[PDB]
Amino acid sequence: FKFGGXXXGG
Repeated sequence: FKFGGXXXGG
């Protein structure tokens, strides 16, 4: 996952 302030793990 990814959003405007980061993420990871898909």
